[PDB]
Amino acid sequence: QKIHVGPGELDDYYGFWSGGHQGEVRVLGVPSMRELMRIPVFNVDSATGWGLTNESRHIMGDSAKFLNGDCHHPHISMTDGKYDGKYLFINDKANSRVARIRLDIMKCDKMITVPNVQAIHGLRLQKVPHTKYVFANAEFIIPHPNDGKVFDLQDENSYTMYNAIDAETMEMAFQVIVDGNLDNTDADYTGRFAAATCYNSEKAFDLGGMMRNERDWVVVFDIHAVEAAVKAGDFITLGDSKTPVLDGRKKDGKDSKFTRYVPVPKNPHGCNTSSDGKYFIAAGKLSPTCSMIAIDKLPDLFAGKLADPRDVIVGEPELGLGPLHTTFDGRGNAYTTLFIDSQVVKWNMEEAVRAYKGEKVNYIKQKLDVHYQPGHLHASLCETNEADGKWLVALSKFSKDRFLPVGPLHPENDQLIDISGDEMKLVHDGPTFAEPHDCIMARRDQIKTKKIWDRNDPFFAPTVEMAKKDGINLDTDNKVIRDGNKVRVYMTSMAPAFGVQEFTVKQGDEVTVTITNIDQIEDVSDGFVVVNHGVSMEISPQQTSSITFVADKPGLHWYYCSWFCHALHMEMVGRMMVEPAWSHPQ
Amino acid sequence: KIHVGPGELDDYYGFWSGGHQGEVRVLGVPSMRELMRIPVFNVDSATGWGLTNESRHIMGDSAKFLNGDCHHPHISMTDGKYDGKYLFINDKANSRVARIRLDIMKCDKMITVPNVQAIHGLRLQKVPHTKYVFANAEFIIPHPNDGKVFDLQDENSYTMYNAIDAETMEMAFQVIVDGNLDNTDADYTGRFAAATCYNSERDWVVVFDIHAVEAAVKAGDFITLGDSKTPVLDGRKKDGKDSKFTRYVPVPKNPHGCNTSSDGKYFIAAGKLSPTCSMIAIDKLPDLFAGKLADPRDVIVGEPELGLGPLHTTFDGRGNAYTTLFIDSQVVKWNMEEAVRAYKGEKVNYIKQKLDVHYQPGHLHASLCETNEADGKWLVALSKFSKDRFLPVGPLHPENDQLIDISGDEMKLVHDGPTFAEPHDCIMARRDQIKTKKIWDRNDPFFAPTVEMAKKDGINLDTDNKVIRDGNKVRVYMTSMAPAFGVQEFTVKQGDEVTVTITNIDQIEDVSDGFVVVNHGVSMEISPQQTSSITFVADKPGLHWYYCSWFCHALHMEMVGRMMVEPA
Ligand code: CUZ
Ligand code: CUA
Ligand code: CUA
Ligand SMILES: [Ca+2]
Ligand SMILES: [Cl-]
Ligand SMILES: [Cl-]
Ligand SMILES: [K+]
Ligand code: NA
Ligand code: NA
Ligand SMILES: [Zn+2]
Ligand SMILES: [Zn+2]
Repeated sequence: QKIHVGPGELDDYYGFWSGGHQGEVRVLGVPSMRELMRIPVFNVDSATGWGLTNESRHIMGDSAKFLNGDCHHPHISMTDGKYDGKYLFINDKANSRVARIRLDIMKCDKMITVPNVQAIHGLRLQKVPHTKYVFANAEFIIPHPNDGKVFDLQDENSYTMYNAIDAETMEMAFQVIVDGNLDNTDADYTGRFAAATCYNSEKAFDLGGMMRNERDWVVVFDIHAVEAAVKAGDFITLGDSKTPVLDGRKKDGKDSKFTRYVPVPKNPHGCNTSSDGKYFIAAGKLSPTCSMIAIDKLPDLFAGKLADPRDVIVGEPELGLGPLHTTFDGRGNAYTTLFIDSQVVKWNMEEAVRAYKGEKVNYIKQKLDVHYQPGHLHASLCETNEADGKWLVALSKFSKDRFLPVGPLHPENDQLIDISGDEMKLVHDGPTFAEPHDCIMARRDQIKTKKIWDRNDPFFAPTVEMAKKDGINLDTDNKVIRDGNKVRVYMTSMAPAFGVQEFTVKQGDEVTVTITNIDQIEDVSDGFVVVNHGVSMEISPQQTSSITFVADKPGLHWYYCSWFCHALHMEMVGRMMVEPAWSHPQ
Repeated sequence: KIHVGPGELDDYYGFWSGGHQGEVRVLGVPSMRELMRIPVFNVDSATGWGLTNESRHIMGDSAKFLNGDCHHPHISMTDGKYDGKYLFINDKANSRVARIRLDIMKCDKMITVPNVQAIHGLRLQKVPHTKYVFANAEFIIPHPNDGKVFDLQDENSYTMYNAIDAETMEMAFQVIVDGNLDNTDADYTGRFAAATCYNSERDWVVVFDIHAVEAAVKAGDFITLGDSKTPVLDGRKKDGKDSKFTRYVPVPKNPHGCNTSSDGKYFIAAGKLSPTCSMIAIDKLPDLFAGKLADPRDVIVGEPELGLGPLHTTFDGRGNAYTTLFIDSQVVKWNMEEAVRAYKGEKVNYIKQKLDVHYQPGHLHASLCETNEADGKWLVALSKFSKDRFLPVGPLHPENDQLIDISGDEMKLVHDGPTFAEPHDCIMARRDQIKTKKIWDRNDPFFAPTVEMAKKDGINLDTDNKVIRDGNKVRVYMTSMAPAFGVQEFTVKQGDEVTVTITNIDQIEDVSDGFVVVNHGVSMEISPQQTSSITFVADKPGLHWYYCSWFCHALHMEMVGRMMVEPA
C-alpha cells in the first residue's frame, strides 16, 4: 500500500475532518493527509466571505449573529448502506445547530438551529434504505419551558431530547424525550432502529453525581413506532415549535412504545454500528469494556419476548483503560481507542461474543501505542457495508513532543495507520488545529465535484430574485440602482476588470454590491474587498455573490480583487466615492 | 531528505501568510505539515481571538472588522540574522500591521496605519536590528480624504511609505512618494530601504535615505496629516528637483519584487513586464544621494534577461539568485556576479537552470534568505494555479506551495503542498532560532489589562472563585483545573452584562481548557497559567449550560457549569 503521494500523484481517498471548536469542515487527501480545502460552516471566513455575504447569512438565518461553532461529527449521506456522495452533515455543540454541506460545490447550503434543546453533540445518519433522517443528540438537560422559573434538573419537565431532521429539507422531523441525557448515536442497516449512549442517567450537574450509577445505558429508538405515532397525531409540541414531540421516558418503570433502555457501564461514550449490521457497540469509558448489543434481538426486545434488557447484550469484552470509540475493518475485527492506556486495540467481534458465553478465547489481536490519548478513530468506509479495511485514523488529543514546540497551545495528533494486513502499522503523524474530533473518508470515486457553478444554483437563487425586482439581468448588467438611502450595485466580473469600476454614494448609504463572475474557465476565482470597511468575498466562475455594508466614511475608497486571477491582478480595482453628509439633507 | 516520520521532528519552522483568510500559520519544514494557526485579522472560534477582551484590546477599534488580507510575513533581525523575537505581517484589506510574539505564538500588537489605504508590501530593517517595520500603502488617495476632492491627480492625492517602530508598534514616520508602492526591502546597514513603484516604458524603484529622514524628524522638519501625530516627510520630486529623502531609479517595467541579496550587495527588482531583473548596487547609493553620479541609472549594475514574467527573487547564500517566472511557470537559478559582468558586455552565461513549477509561481523563499546566514538548503515556490496537481474539491482550488531542494547544483522538486486562501508568501527559520514558552508567564503583557481589572475588584486571579456584582454588570472570576471549573454555577438577571474571567492553574504542558456558553456565541481558550476573559449579555432567561471545549481529561464531557438567568 502506497503511503507517500509524490509530486503529480493524487490521493486515493477524500477525508472530511471536523474543525472542532474552530467551526469549519476540512477536506483532506488520504493517505498524504494534506489539507485540500476548508469549508466554512459555523466560523466567519475572511477569504470566501462566509458569514459576511448575504447568501451565507441567509443560510445561517438568525444564527448568523454568532461567530463561533463547535463541530465534532461529520457524516456522509448514504443509499442502501453505502455512501452516495450527496451531502455531509455536521453538528454544532456551541450554538445547537446542524449544518448540511453539498459535496458537489463543497459549501454549506443549509443550517438549522434545533429548537428547544441545548448543545448538539452526537450526530449520525440513517443508513437504510437511504439517509432520510439525520439523527442528532442534544446533550444537556434543560427546563421546559426554560423561562427562568424552574432551574432544577430533577423537575418532571427537565429533560433533553433525541432529534431527527429531514435530511433533504433540513427541517425538523420529530423529537423524542428521553430519560437521562445523550452522548453519541448510530443507526442500524434496516431503518427501524437507532441507538444512543447516555452518561448522565443521574440527571446530575456535578462531577460526582454524573458518575454515581454503576451503569447508565444505551437508549434504543424504534423509529417505525415513532413515525406511526406522528402519522396518528399522537404527539405534543413545545413552545413555538411545530416539531412533533414524542415521550420516550419510562413512566413508573413502564417502557415507552418508542424506546428501550439497555443498561451499560459506565458513562459510556462511543456508539458504533458494525459494518455487517450485527451490533451496536458502546464504549464503556469509565468501564474497561465495550458492550455489544445484538441488533437482531431488538425486535424481540421491543416485543416483550426477552425478560431483561441486558438480554440483548451478547458481548462485553474487557479491552483496557478508557475505551472511547470503535471502528471496523469489514473483516470481522473491531478497533477501539483506549484513552487512558493511549492505544488502539484490535479485537475479533465473533470471538468476543463466544467469550461472553464462557468459551475462554483471546479475542484481542493487537494493541498499538498512539501518541497520545486517542478519542475517535475511523477506518475507511467503516460506516457502510463496503468497509474496506485499508486505512485507519486515530485522532489523539495530546501531541506533547511529537511535533516542534509552538507555544503553550499544542496541535492534535491524527495518526494514519495501515490496517490492510494482520498487523496494524503506524505510518504518519498528522498535526491538526483546534481538535478535530472525528473524520470520515470516502473513495475518490464516491465524490463528484462541480468545477463551475450552475446559474440556477439554489445557493444564490434568492439573490437572483432580488436582482429581478430591479429589472437586472445578472449575466450582462453593470448598473447602479438607487433607492432612497439604499444603493444596489450590480456588476459582472471578467478578470482583470470589474464591470463597474467606480460608483458614487451619499455618506450613510447602505450599499449592496452584487458581482457575477461571467468567466467560463476553471480555477479563475475573483475576489472583492472594500478597503477599511470590513468587506471581503469570493466569486467563483458563474457564481453570483453579494455583500452589504454602510458607507460610513466620506471620501474616496478603493476596492480590489483579492483572489489572484491574472498577471494584471494588482490592477483589477475600483473606487467608491462617498459624498459627505454635510453636502446632503440633514 | 524530506520524510519526517512518526516521532521525528522537522528541522525548520515555516511561517505562512494566511492570505485572504487573515491568520498566520506555523508549518514544520521539510514535512510541510501545519503545526499551529495564529489568529490575527480573522475571528477564531477556537481560541476566541476577536471575541475575548484580551484580543479585542490588542485589535483596538479594528476589532469591528472580521476580515484581513495577508501577504508578507517577516521575522525580526539583530545584526542581519533572525533573532526569534517577532513576526510582522500586513493587512491589505483594513490597512493594518500586526506583530506576533514568537515565544507565545500569538498576535500581541496591532496598528491601523493612519491616512493611507491598503498595507501591502512589508519588510524589516536588518541592521543593526529591526528598529523599523517598513510598510507600503498601495493606493493613492486624497489628503484630506473628506469627500471634497476625489481627483487622483490632485496635488494632494498620493500614497506614502510607512515606518512603524517595531518595539512600541507606534508609527515612526511616513514619506510621501510619487506613484504607487509595490514591494520593499532594506539594506544591511540601516541607512537605506527601497521599494518598487508602478505608477507615474519605465517605472522606478524609489530608494529611501532613512538616515536623512531620521535627521529631519529629530530637527522637527516635518508636517502632520489630519489628527495623527505621525511625522510626515515629502519624498516627491518637485519641479524635477529631488527630495533629500528619496531617489527614483528608473527600472523596467511595472517592476514587482524588491529583494535584498544576502551578501548585502544588491536591491534586485523583478521586471514583471520586462523579462529581466534590475540589480541596484547598494554601495553606489551614498554617491547617488551625494550628487556624485551623473544619472540615477548609474546605480544599476546588472539587468539579466531571465524569462517571461519575473516576479520575485531569493538567494542561496552561495552567490546564486532564484527568480520566479510567472508566464514561463518556472524558477530560474542565476549567478549574480556573472550577471554583473554580462551587463558590462562580457560573454558569460549567468543562467544555471530552469525548473518547471505548477503553475504560475509568485513569491519564492529560500531558507534564511533575508539574513547574512542564508544557507542554501530549501526553497519554496508558491504557485497560483494548482490545476490537476491535487484531487478536485469544487470550484475553488488550493494554492500549490512546492518544496524544492537547492542544496546541490541541481534544483530538485520534492513536495507539492496545497494551501488555503492564497498564502502568497512565507518565511523559514532554523529550529534553533525559535524558542517558545511551554506554559504562560503570570506577568505576561498579553493579559496584563485583565490582571489590572482583577486588581480593581480585589481579586487574586491565582486562587479566587468569586462573583462580583456591580449594577447590571456581573464579573465572574474563577480558576480552572481539568476536569472542573472553579465556579460551576452562578445566577444573574436577564439583560446583565456578564464578564467571565478564567485562570487555568494547571501546570502540565498541553492541558489547555476551553469555555463555551451554549447558544450565546461565546468561546475561548485558556492554556496553562493563562488568564482569558470574555464579555456577553445574558439576554435569555432560564438555565444556560457552559462547558469546556478543549478535550482535557477522561472526564472532559463532564467539565461543565450552569448560568441561571432570572427573568427581567
Ligand atoms: Cu464530541 S465526542 Cu468522543 Cu465525538 Cu469528540
Ligand atoms: Cu480577479 Cu485578481
Ligand atoms: Cu477541561 Cu475538556
Ligand atoms: Ca453516569
Ligand atoms: Cl461514536
Ligand atoms: Cl518582494
Ligand atoms: K489538544
Ligand atoms: Na435553515
Ligand atoms: Na495597537
Ligand atoms: Zn507579495
Ligand atoms: Zn508578488
